[PDB]
Amino acid sequence: EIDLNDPTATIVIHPGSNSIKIGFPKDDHPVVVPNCVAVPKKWLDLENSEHVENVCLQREQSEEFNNIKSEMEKNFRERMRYYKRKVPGNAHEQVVSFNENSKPEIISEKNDPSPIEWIFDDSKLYYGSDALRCVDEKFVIRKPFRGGSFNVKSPYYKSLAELISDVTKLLEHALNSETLNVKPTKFNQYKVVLVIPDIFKKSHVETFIRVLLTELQFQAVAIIQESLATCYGAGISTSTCVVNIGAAETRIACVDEGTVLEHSAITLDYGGDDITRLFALFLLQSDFPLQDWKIDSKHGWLLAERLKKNFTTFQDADVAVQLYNFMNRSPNQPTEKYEFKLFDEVMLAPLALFFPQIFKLIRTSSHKNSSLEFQLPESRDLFTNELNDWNSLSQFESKEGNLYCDLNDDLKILNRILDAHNIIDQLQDKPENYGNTLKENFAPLEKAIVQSIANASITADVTRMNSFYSNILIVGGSSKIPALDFILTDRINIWRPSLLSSASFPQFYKKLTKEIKDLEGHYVNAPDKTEDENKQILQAQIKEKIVEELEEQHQNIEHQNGNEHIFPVSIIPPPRDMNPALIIWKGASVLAQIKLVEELFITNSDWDVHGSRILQYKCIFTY
Ligand SMILES: Nc1ncnc2c1ncn2[C@@H]1O[C@H](COP(=O)(O)OP(=O)(O)O)[C@@H](O)[C@H]1O
Repeated sequence: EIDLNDPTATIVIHPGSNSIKIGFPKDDHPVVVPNCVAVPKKWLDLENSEHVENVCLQREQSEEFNNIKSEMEKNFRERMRYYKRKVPGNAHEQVVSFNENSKPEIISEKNDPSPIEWIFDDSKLYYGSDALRCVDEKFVIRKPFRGGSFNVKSPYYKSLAELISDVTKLLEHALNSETLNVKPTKFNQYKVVLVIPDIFKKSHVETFIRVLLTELQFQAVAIIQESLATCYGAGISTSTCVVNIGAAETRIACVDEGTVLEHSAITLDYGGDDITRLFALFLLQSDFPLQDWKIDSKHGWLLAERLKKNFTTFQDADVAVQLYNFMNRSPNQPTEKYEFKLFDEVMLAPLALFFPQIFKLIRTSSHKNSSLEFQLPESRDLFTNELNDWNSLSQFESKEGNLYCDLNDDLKILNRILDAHNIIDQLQDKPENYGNTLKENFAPLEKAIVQSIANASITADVTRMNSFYSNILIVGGSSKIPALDFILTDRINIWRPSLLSSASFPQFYKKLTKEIKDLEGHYVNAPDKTEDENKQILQAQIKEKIVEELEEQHQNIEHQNGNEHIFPVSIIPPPRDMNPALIIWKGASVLAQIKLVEELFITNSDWDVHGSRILQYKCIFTY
């Protein structure tokens, strides 16, 4: 019952597309609960909405895709050369696929599971790991969450009601488990710290808080953004830049002195799933023993995910023509073992993180539910009536393909950088249906980080650029690819422009901003011409000059009569044998355990009196 602030009575929850992490803050680990709900096929209208898409794929692809994969193969040839080895390659034996029926002795292939005890009873819904053994000739699988936000676009819900009912039944499931054994009636004994994305939907967060308090009936809820948690999870003191690669999205933000820098936040619309898709496509393309591979099927997906989870690498020293194998488990058959060979497919796949247009090509365009999305309108200011979610400059820029990393000359980069505060201004109160609603962000990871970094400095405290370039956390379940930190460093260094490489840029940019201020400022009398309307351009052309004057000055200043100071690229993975997927929960559970949380719990009464308004007063970030 009673509402003290004590870590015993707290539950930490970090939702996401793949799985919901959940447990008490003192737990060495959280329970990781798959983000699924399996629904009997007969309980749903399945005609008009249609797309019985759980049964179809494509080995042959477009020209544009073959081009890109060709380009990807050359990139691979080159790296390989630049260190190691090449061969006769693709020439094969899987063209003659030989299958070996196993007895019911399936020893473990990886992680925590072994042979599959399936579920045929289609008279109830099933949750989590249980939904995963739900044979999909009787069940459909829907997923309440899309990475910390609510999965609005799914076709298998018809209203927020449905969506929330199984959000609450998924959590209850989670909360009822061997290791944390919590029934709904005892829920009101517990506070929750909830992790939320860096660019959250205010309507979603608010809804979620409203449910945790008012339906599930928890004591009090505190919220934190992913990036900040991932810092408490590790070391929070510095200014750091978090890259977070999960299944659906990859998320990048910089954090400095306790706040997530808004204009650094990027959400790339690709992640581990896309790799899993690309990789299976790639094997199919190298004549893989299973040729009709129903991938958007629950059963085939689970295979594509297992292989890639086993086999993808960025480790050039381990790339060889080699002998792998897998067991294709049986909805209604005998377990069948196959044996296949592999060469480059293990790297081409993850390399698509740098050629993400390929990912767009191999998946269908979003098909969101307007009858659902209607019910969850985007939060607006109760006064002005304007979209009032956090709105990132970097996200806007990257989505639109306006990356400094794609700019050649030092002037245009500097002119845009000198322009930012205007573009962020035009952003916050534009005729702003502008800056695409529907568009997905497919910027390549390396160029994205650079943006995130560049904008986080110039829009806050420029001097921290060094700190940022030498604390890039790579976190998140999909980041467990080996040698990711290696290839990534290689690439930023290829791609980060020289102007944004000079360790003395900030000090320079800090000078240029001053001498530009000394033109609007220490000339507060109408410019030298007696009569003017355009004469702000004679000081706009003097701006343009002082730009080039210092821009040049700094380049002559750059020979330095010798050695050069230049930002590092320190990408830091967690140690081998720690789970990057779980840093975030860990961080949230660190918060849950200190003096701070106390000031940050929105209690029930809090909520009833004020509504979403308290987030203005009780919140670790400026709501
Ligand atoms: N060993 C591995 N190699 C590559 N990717 C992996 C490995 N293990 C897990 N993954 C992927 O990590 C991701 C973890 O997702 P999660 O961390 O929840 O992201 P989100 O925040 O969108 O849920 C999944 O896409 C999973 O496929």
